[PDB]
Amino acid sequence: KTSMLTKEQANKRRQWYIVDAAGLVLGKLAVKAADLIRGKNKVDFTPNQDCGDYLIIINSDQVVLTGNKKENEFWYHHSQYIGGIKKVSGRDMLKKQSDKLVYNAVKGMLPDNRLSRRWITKVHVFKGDKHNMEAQKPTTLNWS
Amino acid sequence: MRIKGGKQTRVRRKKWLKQASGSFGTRHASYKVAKQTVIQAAKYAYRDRRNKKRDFRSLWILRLNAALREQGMTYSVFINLLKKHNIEINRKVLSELAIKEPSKFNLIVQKVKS
Amino acid sequence: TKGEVRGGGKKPYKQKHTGKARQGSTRNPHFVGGGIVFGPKPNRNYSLKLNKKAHTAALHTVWSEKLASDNTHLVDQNLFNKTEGKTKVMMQFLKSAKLLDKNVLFVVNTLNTNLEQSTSNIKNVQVKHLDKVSVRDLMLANALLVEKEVLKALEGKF
Amino acid sequence: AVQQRRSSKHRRDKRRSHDALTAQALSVCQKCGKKKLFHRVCSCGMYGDLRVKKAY
Amino acid sequence: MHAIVVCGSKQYLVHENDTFFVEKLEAPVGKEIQLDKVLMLDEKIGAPYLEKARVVCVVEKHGLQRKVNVIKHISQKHHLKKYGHRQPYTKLKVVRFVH
Amino acid sequence: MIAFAKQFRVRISPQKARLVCQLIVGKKTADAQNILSNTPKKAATLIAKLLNSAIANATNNHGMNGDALYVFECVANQGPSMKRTIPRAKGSSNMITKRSSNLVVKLSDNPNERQELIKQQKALVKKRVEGQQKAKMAR
RNA sequence: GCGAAACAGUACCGUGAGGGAAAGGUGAAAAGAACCCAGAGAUGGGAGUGAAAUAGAUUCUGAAACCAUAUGCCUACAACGUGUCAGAGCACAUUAAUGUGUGAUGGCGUGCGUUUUGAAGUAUGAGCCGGCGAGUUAUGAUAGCAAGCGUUAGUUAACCA
RNA sequence: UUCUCGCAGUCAGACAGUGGGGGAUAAGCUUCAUUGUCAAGAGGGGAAGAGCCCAGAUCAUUAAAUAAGGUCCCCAAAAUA
RNA sequence: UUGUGGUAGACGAGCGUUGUAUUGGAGUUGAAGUCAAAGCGUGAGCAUUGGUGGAUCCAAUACAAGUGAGAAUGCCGGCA
Repeated sequence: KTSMLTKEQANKRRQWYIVDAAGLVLGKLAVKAADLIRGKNKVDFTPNQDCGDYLIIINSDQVVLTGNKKENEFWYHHSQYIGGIKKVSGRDMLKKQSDKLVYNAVKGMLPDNRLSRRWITKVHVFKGDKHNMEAQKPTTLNWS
Repeated sequence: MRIKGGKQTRVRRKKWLKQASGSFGTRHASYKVAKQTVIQAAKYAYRDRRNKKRDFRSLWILRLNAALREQGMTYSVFINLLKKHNIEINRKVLSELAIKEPSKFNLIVQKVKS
Repeated sequence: TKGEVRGGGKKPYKQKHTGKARQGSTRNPHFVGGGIVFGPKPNRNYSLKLNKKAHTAALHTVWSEKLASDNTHLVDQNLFNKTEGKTKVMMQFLKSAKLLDKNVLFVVNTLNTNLEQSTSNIKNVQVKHLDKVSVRDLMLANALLVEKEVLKALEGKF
Repeated sequence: AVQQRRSSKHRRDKRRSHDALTAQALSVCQKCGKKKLFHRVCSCGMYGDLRVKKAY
Repeated sequence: MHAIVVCGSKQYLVHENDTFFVEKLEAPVGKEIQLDKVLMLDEKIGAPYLEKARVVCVVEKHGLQRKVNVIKHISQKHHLKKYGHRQPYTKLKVVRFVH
Repeated sequence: MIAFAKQFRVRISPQKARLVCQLIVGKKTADAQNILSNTPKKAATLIAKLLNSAIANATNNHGMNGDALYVFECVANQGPSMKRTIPRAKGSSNMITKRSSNLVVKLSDNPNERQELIKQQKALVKKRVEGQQKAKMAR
C-alpha cells in the first residue's frame, strides 16, 4: 500500500546568511527571501515543522524601484478609527523608513498561517550600513 | 401485542455516540448533535481520501524540484529526460526518498545524459 | 379509540396568541390520555377458509406419510380393556414399548371408556375420536397408535 | 433583551473563573488559645494587654 | 542492499530485513514467492524493466486494515445511504533478492 | 483510610458551599478549622461541624494518628431539589426551584492514596484483561 | 390498563353546569439498627442482626441531559460550524490488533430537518435528555403470484354437531 | 423510443448560448421556440457562484497519462526566441 | 462484456422487538437490563469479557403485529 513517507522529527537546523541588496528590485528580492525563509530549495521541506533558515539584509536604503512606480503607487495603512488612512508614497518611505517596505513585502510573501508569525522573526533588515548581528558568523551571497 | 421497544433506541444512540469521541463541547454527549457531527466528519473523510492523494503528490513534486534546482536544471526537463529519452517509469516517491539515501539519486540524475 | 374515552370537548387553550402548541384537547393520541389512533378491535375474524377438497387431501397425505413408518403400531380392544382405571399400568406399558418421551395420541373409533379414564394426567397422551383429530395434531404425535377399525373408515373417507 | 444562543458550561466557567474567596489574615492572641483575626478581638475579650469584652 | 519492487500498481523501496505492506496477492502463507516486475536495482538499470531479475520474499501474514465506514448524505434531500469497507492486505518481508 | 462523614439535604446552594470547598482543600487539620470558622458565609459553618464530626470519627474508630491528616476532597452535590410556585404580575406564575446540597468531606493520613485509587483501577482493568485471556485458552 | 393498582371523581380549578391530577416494589423473616464517638438535634461514622446494610427506611433493577473531584496530555499571537487527512513530542499497554489517550504543527473545511426556481441563512422547526407519539381494521372490487379441484367443472352461506 | 397491462409522481421553473414577442433590443423582467446545466449532480477551473467552461463520483491505494485552465511567490507546474 | 450519481417514485432482496406453536439449550457455578472495554458484517446490527443483579432467558423454523423516532411553536417527567 504505502511506504510510510518520512517526515522530520523536529530536527530543524538553521543557518545564517547576509544578502547585501545593491541594485536589486523589490519583487525579485522578496521572492528569494521567501524562498530562503520556507526552505523551498532545501531537500528536507515539510510544512508541518517550519524547515527554514535565517536571513539578514543590509543597506535597505539602496533598493530601487523601476519605471514610474516611485510617484504613482501608494502604500496604505489603516487605523481602526474613522478616516485613519495613513497614505504614503514610495519616495517617502525610501527616505524616512525603508525597512518597513521590505518587511511588509516579505510578510506579503508568506501564507497567512500560524507559522508566518514565526516565519517573519527570521528576517532582519537594517536601514544603515552596520548591524549588531555579528555573532552568528553568517555567509555572504548575492541575488538571493 | 403492545410493543415497548427500548433496546433498539439505546443501542443505536450508544453506537452513534461512541463514533464521535474526543469532541469539543457537548458534541460527544448529545446523540442528536453527535450524529450530525459524525455525518460531517465522514463527509470530510470522504473528500480528504482524495485531497490527501492529491496533496501528497503536490509535496512529491515540490520536494523533487527542491533537489533538482540545485543541479542547475529544471524539473520539467528531468521528467522530459525520463520520458522521451532513456525511457524511465521510475516512481516519484522512490526518487524522492532516494534523497534520504545520499547521492544514490545522483546516479539517476547522471544517467539521463546518454 | 380517540372518541370513546371520557375527557374534555373544550380546548384547554385558545387557538392563537398562546406560547404553546396549536392543539387543544385533553385525550389526543399525543397526550398521556390513551386514545390510540389504530389498534386491535374486538371484531377480528382471525380465520381463513380452505376448500374442503384441499383439506381432505391434506388429511389423506398426512395419513399416508405417517402410516409408512415403523414408529406407529396397531392397537386393539385388548390392552384397552386389560388395564383398569389405574394409569400406572399404561405407564408400565409405555416403558415396555419405550414411548415415554413421545407425544403419542390415541385415535379410536369405538370411544372406549376404559382407555379414556386413564391418560388424563399426562402431558404426552390424550384420547380422541377419528372425526375429532385434525391434520395438525395427527402429525404432532411423533408416534401413532391406531385402532384396527379405523382403517376401513379412513379408506372410505379417503 | 435576552440571550440568543445558549451559554454552555464553558461560558459560565470562564465567567466564574474569577470569583473565588481569598483567605482572611489570622493572628494568635497572647493569652487566648485561639486563631483569631488580624486587628480584631476574638470571643475571649482581649486585643492583647487591654481587656474589653466579656468572657463569653 | 537497497532494492525496488512494485506490487499491483504501487511501488516500494525495500531494505533487507525490512517489512512492507501490499494488497492481497492471492498467494499461500509461509512460502517464498519470487516477484518478476522489478525496476531499477542497485547500479543496474533496465529502462523498461530489469532484465532476468527477480525479487524473492516470504509473505508474513494476511490482515484487515482499520474499518472505514463511508456514509453518503445529500444535504436536506432525504438521503442517508451508508456503506462499510475494509482492506484485505498482505504483510511481507524480503530475504534473498537476486540480481 | 477515608474516614468520611456524610450529610444529606442541607439548606444551602451548591456553588456557595463549593466555594468554601476550594477554600478548605489543600490544608491539614490544624490549619482547616481556624480558616473555616472565620469565613462570613453560612455554607462554611455547617462544613465546620461536619469536619469536626469527621475528625472525631477518624480519631475514634479507624484509629490513625489524628494529627497528620488533611482534607482530601470536597463536593457540592445537588441533592433532591424542591419546587414551589410564586405569584407574579397579571397571573403569570413561575416555579421557584429550592436547591438542595449533599455535602460530604474526606480525610487522608498520607501524602499518598491519591494514586492508590488509580492502582485499584489498574488492578480492576488487569482482572478484566485476565478474564478475557481465560476465554482465549478455551479453544 | 377504565380518568381511579395507593382511603379518585378524592387533591385542586372554579359561586355553579362542569373541568378534572400525580405517585405501587427494603429485606426470606424488622431480624427497622442495643450500645459508643462527634454534634443541640436531625444525622453520620462505627459496633450488632442479616448471605448481602452499595437492601437502612430517600427503602427492586439505577443508565441521560446535569454538576462536582481525580490520573495523563494540551492551551494564554488566537480569526475557530471547531471536524477531517498527514504530523513531532508526551504518558501508558490492548477484545495483539500495521495498538491506545492526548494533538504542538500543515492542507482542506459556511450544521441537521421542512418548504422551495432555489439553502449556512438576514425565512423557517427543535434548549438538552428519557418514554409515548401515524398506514391498520371490517365489508366488497380490481390485478399479479401461489395453492387445491377440472370436462357438466368448482363452490358453500346462514344454521345444526 | 411500438403494442396489452400493474402502479405512481409531476400541472409555480430558473439559468447560458442563440431565433423572436411585450418593454425604450432595461433588468437576476415577462412571455415562446431550440440546444445543454440545475431541479435530482458531487469534482476541477472561473478567487468567492445551480446554471458559465471541462465530465459523469462503487470503494480502497502516500500509483501513471490527459480535458478546461495555468507555470514568480501566495498555490503544484517553463523555458527558449 | 456492459454498467453501478440520484431525490419525487416503482420494484426486489433482508435485519430487529413482543407474543404463540412446537423441536434443543442455558440459568444461585449467577439471566435480563445497564455501566465501560483497543471486537465481527455491505446495512438495520450481531459477539466476547469484568463490575453492578438476584430471577428468567437463548438458539433454528413459522405465524400475528398497539412494532423500529430528529424535528410536529409538541405532551408528560427531570435537568442546564
